[PDB]
Amino acid sequence: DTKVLLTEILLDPMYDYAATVARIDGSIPMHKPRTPKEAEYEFKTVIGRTPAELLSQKEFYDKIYTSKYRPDFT
Amino acid sequence: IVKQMFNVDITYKDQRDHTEIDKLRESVQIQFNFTDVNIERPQHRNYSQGNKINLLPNKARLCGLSYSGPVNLAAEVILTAHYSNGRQEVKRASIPPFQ
Repeated sequence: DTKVLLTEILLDPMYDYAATVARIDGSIPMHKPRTPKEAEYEFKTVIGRTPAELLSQKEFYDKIYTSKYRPDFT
Repeated sequence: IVKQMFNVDITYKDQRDHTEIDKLRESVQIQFNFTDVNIERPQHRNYSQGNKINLLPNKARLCGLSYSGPVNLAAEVILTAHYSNGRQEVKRASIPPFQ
């Protein structure tokens, strides 16, 4: 159940976009994960929920990572 | 094309005769059209049991998927039975939208 979720989300370009945004904001290490623990931490920070938590409910896009910079645009 | 060029009006021979009305009936006319057609943006499922999420083209390219959007159809079916007495019975059903 978790394997298919991980292979579907880790290859989602949305995941890469949110991951690079988090890397810019410094919420995740600038390098790609080298251990399963930090891969799970990156998934938690980028997706906003743990892989086990995602399989429980249905909402996915609500907890995706948001920038901490608060870039006043106008 | 779906709403105008794909209207169905076909009469089929009745194949059952294990009832008085069954012997009375010799044909049923199937008649339906499509009323609502709409194509959505490509979607995908992650959990295999979860909500459908937007499928981006890069994911479809990597996974060998199809950048295809769901087609939703709504139809109205009119079934007409014929008997050997000149009368006909009409059962009119409306099909809700389905993919």
